[PDB]
Amino acid sequence: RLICINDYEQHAKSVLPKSIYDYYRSGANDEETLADNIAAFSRWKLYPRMLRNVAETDLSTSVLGQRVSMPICVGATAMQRMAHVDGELATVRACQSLGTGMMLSSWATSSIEEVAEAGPEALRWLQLYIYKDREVTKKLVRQAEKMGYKAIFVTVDTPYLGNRLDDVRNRFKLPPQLRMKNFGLAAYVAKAIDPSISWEDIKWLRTSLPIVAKGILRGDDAREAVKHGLNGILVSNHGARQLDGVPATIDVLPEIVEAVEGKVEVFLDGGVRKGTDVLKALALGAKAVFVGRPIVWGLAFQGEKGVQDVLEILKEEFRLAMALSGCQNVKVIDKTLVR
Ligand SMILES: Cc1cc2nc3c(=O)[nH]c(=O)nc-3n(C[C@H](O)[C@H](O)[C@H](O)COP(=O)(O)O)c2cc1C
Repeated sequence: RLICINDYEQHAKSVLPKSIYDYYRSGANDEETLADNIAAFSRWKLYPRMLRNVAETDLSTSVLGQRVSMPICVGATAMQRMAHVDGELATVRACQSLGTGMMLSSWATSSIEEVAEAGPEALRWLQLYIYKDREVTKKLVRQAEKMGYKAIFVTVDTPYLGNRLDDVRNRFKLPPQLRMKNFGLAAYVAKAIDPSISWEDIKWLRTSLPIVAKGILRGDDAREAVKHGLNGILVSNHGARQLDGVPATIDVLPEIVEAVEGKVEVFLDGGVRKGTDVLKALALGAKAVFVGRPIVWGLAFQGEKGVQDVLEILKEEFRLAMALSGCQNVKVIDKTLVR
């Protein structure tokens, strides 16, 4: 049945309620960046090397000094219990099985402690939104710290929610038996999230956990994050759900890698569906990629097992792409592989 990520999305459309599928699928406004996140990867062509000996392809790498089994990690996607009853518990168990990391949404349908309990041995990080209530915000960080999360991904591209048209048409809401368990979405954001935050707030947040700035699209902003003692950059346009008409993340990734001059790790999300997508981002300088929507589609198919399958498909696609490209490990993936 389901042999590639696209298949999982098709299945999901077939089993999910419309307002839920649309919430997860949608981009902002006319969805130009949504389409481009995908299309851009196709414009970067691969130049494989032959005869390199690829008999035992090692996908292992590290993320902020924590080993992972592959440079493909789960990105924050809110409210996963809308997709499968088990939601984030399923996701973290799948990550534990695979040996990769999970970035937990601040707006998760399961709490920080809950997810830690379901995936003790999993590498886990907290995506943080800066709430107008800074005591709320601080408590989220302190609970992450206590419950063994290894980094904070602070989202910096959402002072307001992007305008996702289908959510407006559908009057998007949580299903009744569900809540954001650590405590319509546009209005939520307007009420709860602080549109005033600045670089001064980044200074405030600089916990001893590593901090990654999530949502950077400009080299000058990347340099500023370095200057503020952050420990990484997640090149992200928020799944094309915030400002429409920004470039594809794979197209802005070279500027940002350049700008940071190797001082922090650079990650990418947005449009990763295939193992060659992973290869291209590593070639251009990313240490690892995050996948958002594919994980929700995995949940929609079969909860933990579905997410494990989506990650295993990506792992195998990436292995094959590495092998056919002449790469026996992630350290040998270089910029001559792409043009
Ligand atoms: C349904 C959905 C929910 C998301 N929820 C969050 C969130 O709660 N916090 C956050 O920082 N980013 C969130 N994102 C953005 C993702 O972390 C990520 O940047 C995006 O999904 C990556 O693109 P992809 O879906 O093409 O893989 C969400 C994205 C989607 C599609």
